[PDB]
Amino acid sequence: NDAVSGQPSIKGQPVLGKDDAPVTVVEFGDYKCPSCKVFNSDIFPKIQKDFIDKGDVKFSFVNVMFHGKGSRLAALASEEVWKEDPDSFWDFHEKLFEKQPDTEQEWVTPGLLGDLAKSTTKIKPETLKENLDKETFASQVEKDSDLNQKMNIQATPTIYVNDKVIKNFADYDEIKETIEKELKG
Ligand SMILES: [Ca+2]
Repeated sequence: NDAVSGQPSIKGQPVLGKDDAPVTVVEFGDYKCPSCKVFNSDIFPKIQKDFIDKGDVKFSFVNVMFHGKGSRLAALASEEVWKEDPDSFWDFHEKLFEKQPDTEQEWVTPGLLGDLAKSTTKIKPETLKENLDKETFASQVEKDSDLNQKMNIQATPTIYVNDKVIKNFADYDEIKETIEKELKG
């Protein structure tokens, strides 16, 4: 009972990289996932430099709800940024992972998310914060949830390289080699 092999649809999802990048890397992640915090700092910048910058890979992120209410809030704020300020999306995304503490208990508040919006985006904190309260972008969260279930996501982050499921997100060798194999044929 693992993640299913197959190309996940990135239709309607946040993307970074050239439109015609031949390889799509998809992260199924969670803003409260400590491994996703590690992927963001340790692995993602290498994917950027080695592949995204040169147009080989486009990267996408799909929300997964494994850590309770804080995961939902963070997902909702994330969905709004992509919709309302796409060009700023990745600065907000990375700064949220960087704001994740190394402690267990809840930390995701509307106030924190609004403050990240303020510093990284065109979006007004009170606009976020109003939308979070009303759960305006719930449908985008449920869209991702449907996709997580279709792909049978068991743990975060789960990385896809085209139709290939990466066994270890923190093994950059596996990730680089799989991107390069996909790039060949
Ligand atoms: Ca999404």
